[PDB]
Amino acid sequence: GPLVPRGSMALIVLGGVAGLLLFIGLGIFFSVRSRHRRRQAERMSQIKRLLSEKKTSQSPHRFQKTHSPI
Repeated sequence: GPLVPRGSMALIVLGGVAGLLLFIGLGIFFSVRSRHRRRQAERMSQIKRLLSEKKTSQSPHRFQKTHSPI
């Protein structure tokens, strides 16, 4: 490329980035001031259950074999 900023190409991209940059910078900025208090969210209902159950929903996992006398 040249030592000067070539126009075109980036114009379309920039335009397609501008918006993105918005929602992006907005998506982050938003996820900073507060945790996630949207009317009635914060940490209720989702955490309730989370805690409601010490351990996750039981399931067949089994950690390999690892079981020998010697």
